[PDB]
Amino acid sequence: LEKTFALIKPDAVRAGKAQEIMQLIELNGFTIIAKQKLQLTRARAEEFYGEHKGKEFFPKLVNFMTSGPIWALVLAKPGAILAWRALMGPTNVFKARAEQPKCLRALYGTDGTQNATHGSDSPISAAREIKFFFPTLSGDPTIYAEPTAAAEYITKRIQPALAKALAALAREKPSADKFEAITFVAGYLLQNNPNKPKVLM
Amino acid sequence: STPPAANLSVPLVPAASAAAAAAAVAKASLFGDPEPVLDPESGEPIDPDAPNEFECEDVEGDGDLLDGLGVGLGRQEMYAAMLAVKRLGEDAKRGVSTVRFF
Amino acid sequence: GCLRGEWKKGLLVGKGTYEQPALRFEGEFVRGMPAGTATYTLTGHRTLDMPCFAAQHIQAEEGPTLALPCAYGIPPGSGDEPQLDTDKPPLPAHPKYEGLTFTAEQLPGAAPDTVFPPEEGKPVPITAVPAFSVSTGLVA
Amino acid sequence: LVKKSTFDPKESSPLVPIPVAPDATQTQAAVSIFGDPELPINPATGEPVPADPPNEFEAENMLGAAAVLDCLGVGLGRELGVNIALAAKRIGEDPKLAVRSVRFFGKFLGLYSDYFVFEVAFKEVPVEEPGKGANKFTYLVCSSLGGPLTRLPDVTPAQVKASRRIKKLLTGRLTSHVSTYPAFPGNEANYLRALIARISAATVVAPSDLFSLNDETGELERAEDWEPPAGREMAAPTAWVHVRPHLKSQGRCEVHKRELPEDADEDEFYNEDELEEGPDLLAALEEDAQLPGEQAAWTPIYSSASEAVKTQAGGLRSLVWPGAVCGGRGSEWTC
Amino acid sequence: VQLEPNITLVLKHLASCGAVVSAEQQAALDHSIPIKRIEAGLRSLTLWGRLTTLNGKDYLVAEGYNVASSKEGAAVYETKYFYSQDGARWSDLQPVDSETATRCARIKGMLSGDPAKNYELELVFQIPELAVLRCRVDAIATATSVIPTDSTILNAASQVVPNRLFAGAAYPEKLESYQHRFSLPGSGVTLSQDLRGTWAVQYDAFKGVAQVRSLLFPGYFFYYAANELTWGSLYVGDGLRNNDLIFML
Amino acid sequence: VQLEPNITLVLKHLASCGAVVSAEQQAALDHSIPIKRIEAGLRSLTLWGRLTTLNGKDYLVAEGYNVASSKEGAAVYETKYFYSQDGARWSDLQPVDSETATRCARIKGMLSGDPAKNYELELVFQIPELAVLRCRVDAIATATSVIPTDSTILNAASQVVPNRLFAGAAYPEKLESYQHRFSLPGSGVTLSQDLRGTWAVQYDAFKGVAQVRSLLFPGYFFYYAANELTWGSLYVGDGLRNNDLIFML
Repeated sequence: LEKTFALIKPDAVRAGKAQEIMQLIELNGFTIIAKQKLQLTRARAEEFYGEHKGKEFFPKLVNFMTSGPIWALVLAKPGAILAWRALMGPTNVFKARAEQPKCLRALYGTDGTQNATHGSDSPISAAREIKFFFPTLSGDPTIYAEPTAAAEYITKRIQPALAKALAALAREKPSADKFEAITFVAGYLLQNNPNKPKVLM
Repeated sequence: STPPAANLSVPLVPAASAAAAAAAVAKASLFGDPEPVLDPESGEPIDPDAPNEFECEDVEGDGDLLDGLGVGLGRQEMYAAMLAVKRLGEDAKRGVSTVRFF
Repeated sequence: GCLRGEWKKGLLVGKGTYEQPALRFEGEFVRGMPAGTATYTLTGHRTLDMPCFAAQHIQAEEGPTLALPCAYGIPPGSGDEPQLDTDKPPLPAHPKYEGLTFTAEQLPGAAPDTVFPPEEGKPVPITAVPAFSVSTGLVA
Repeated sequence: LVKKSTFDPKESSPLVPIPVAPDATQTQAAVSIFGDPELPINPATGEPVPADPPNEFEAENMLGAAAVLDCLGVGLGRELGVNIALAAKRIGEDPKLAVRSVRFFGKFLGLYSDYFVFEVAFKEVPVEEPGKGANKFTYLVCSSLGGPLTRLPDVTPAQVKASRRIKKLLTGRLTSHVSTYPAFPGNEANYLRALIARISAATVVAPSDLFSLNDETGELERAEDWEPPAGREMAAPTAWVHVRPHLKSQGRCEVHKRELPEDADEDEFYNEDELEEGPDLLAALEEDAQLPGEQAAWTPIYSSASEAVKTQAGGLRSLVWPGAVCGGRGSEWTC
Repeated sequence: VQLEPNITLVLKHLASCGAVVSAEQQAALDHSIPIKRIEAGLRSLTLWGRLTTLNGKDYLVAEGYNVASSKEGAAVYETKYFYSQDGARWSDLQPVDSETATRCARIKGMLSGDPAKNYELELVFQIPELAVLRCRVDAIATATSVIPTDSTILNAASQVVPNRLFAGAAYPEKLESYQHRFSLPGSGVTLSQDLRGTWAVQYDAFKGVAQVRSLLFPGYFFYYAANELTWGSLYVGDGLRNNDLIFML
Repeated sequence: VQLEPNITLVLKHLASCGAVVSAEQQAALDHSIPIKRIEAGLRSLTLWGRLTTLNGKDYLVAEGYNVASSKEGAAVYETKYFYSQDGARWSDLQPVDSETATRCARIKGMLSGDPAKNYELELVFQIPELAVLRCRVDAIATATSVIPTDSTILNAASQVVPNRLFAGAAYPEKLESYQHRFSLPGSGVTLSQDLRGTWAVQYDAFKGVAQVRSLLFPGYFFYYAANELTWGSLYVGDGLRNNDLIFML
């Protein structure tokens, strides 16, 4: 059982074809574990399409994805990535109509870049995009729980501020009650951190 | 966690509803024509009563007016009121000449 | 419309076929007029470009084609009796068919799709003629 | 306890949320027929924008018609009657559409949408001139009450003759293709107009003595001293007469006789269609051709199952055209 | 959600589709359906339809049933039918034989209003009118009887009961949301495994109401209101299916 | 088993009690209830009642809540109220501060029509009529708002939600079978715990419809059908209170 990312572009939404696509997706054995209708801004779209970053089609591609609300879906299936790649069919809409009819790109997609769907290529990009659009959707418990990778992540996170917080806790030595120490270290962390700034009125 | 009002086992109709049944039968009898009832002890039909000649007003019409105004009873009750007026004016034992629904 | 058959003395007798952009009729003819058990087969070409009522029809391969086992009917004396060169009713004429009857008493079934140029009369001698398929509807 | 204890780090999402709400244009348009729309104000000068007074159309008692129809048990519902009355007022009042008469023709079902038809009067064989015969009335069309008004084109004899040969379910797009083999010369709007012409010329009726012909203007007038018959007696076909001119097999109201040549006529220049006589205007429904068997064209409908009820309603329903209905209660009548 | 379909809801949502009943008959149904329901032991009894007649006394038909079992891989609802000319008094509609139904099928046109008529068929055969009416009603009932998919569910002792936790049919503008009552809840057979052009569906998304019309029998209508989660079906017209359907599509 | 009371079943079952609305207003309601429900982001919106004025232009009042949570032993519903002279267009009823909420209970007599009316009370205090209407609606809702017992349940996070498995109330004749809306499901508080003679229940055993009328507020009716579990309530008439209850009974 694997989870892939997918999104319905504004061309299949301005034509009111989103629900038909969702029903077709559910008919082929997929499961929509998470869905959200949203509207990307220019900066968010540019950050999402980082792999292209200045290619020939990038201007029109980023100008199109911010022309209306899209849908974002997380599909779940044993062969989700490959099966969804097949279900969408070939990227080029005219080549899709020629080769494989009765595919979502052939039916709903038109006019080249407006292929009416977007899917993930590999599990790396799938996980990256899922975390991009669903920050709180749990997943991938095997690629983060390696003792080497766990130690590496703890190393990346602790030197910035937690070591300093522990040093301050040891030097100040507040009430021996552990709850006060927990509160003090939490305040120190939420006050001193390299990622977020300090907020003042 | 079983919810409070899980299930109940009641008869189809409460055994203490004879009055409501009689009222329902009386109100249903207002509709259509009275079917002839054959007498007991034989097959001869019992002749119906000769109706009384009375006068009344248009009850569906003013039911429609009151429904358009949003007052009075429902349009499904004004029709039963018409039928009750007809039954009252049609009786021979109590001889009326004009009827009206107050 | 393409009309294919095995004709006898200037008239069609026996099994004949008639094809038009969306329709395909086939059955027995007597003296140029349909009679006996026939079969109609045609597609809902008018609603090919509207959303389907079921989602499984969107991705299916079979098209909206229906086939009916109908039966035409002729007056009992008219036709079916070669002329002698009468107590016989006349054959129905062109502008109105007076004695022609129709009958259908079974449900339609599922039929394979139809393309108008029937490939049996493929060389078309007529100047203007349309074509039809399920992928592309009435082209011209 | 677990439900109460789960961590939930609600963090600021990068995007502003968007609403998932169905489109509300149709329902807003439907609502827009209730109440009076107040005259908008001009921001530049607080005085109101220039306006036009309503129009003086001549419609029937549509609320009474809905009441009669619900009494007989036919037609549309009672609430849709109110909606139709308000929409017809919307159509008639419009100073842009100078309408001298509004009458709700009816409602054609369809596969994807329906058709609410409003009959409107304003203020090779050829075709009927605009305002003559079957082309006397225009026909506005809605898909839902209060929506946009689509005008139908005039009908031609070829369309009528072609429609007489096909039995097609309506799709409701108003632009769909009609038929392939019995080639219909037009789209679905033409087919709907032809169906309308046939049904209108076949099943629009009135009470017997209400109308009377007038040759000086060639028009029919209302009695204004007409005394309505008692209900349960309008359920008779002799109580109703036609109002619309007959539709000949040629495809029009008055046959077109091409002028015979000055010589070699021999009366054989005319086919069956050009030489045909039809019923006269204001003909009782009793003389309508009978159906197969000894069956009259119109079948009686009553408002009650007991003749004893003082005031009832009665009408007829059409056999050749299932759905065409005429009925009356008291002085209120409808078709 | 609903336990039984509501007559007033059915008449209110099918008013556009032309399925209407007279005022007297409406009130008489309101007052008389419960009486006939309680006279028998039927847990459910509702108006089934209104067939048109020639004299003017339309046949009102109602159907009822007590319990809904599953047997030989289908939901077998043991139903009982009643008819009437007025909404007040309800008479039984006797079931017919097999050959009598085959002969029933050959009578066309609207049957007359009088239930004492006899039709002559062919050795001659006499067919009562009530037999013809029951034949037509059972034909229509067998052909088209719509309920939203998974609105029912099995239980202990294997009886098809309502599903009180019904979430609502998803994508209700498509035929996969509705199913024949005879189809078992678990099975995936729905309103899409029959002929491709014998059902039409209209949908209002803002009000969330779906109307399903049968084209094989042009008098059968069904509504599903999603916001209230209430569904109901009615029949209005003579019990004739249009065999010339293909030329109509 | 229902999740929200219908506006058609309420008008049908309460028509006899005079709780009726004009047909044009009924169609306007049918169209413009979902419009306001979506324009205001409310999951539930139903017609609450209809108040009479010195004009024919009565106030139709509809209430709707988005969240409903347990708070200090009270089932607090975050209700919003809307008013309309005609069924088409709705306006809002802003809540009333306590000073004017106490200076509005002394103003009596049936309201006027224009909601821009200023009552003058005793130095002179100017109070808007909309404030008075809001006060009266709040008083009636506090005194009267009634639902069947066990029809609501408490989930995790302490939210009151409809009991999908509500099997109905046995003994619908008894007042114990009914409770106020703001009573917690666990607490055994009902209408029996109110004053002895302030609620009259008339139950038709045959049709299975119970009817509860408020005598302290004479214009409040609540019907409960048990054969199909459907309960609704409406207030029709002026919002004034019946002080001298002891003499009348």
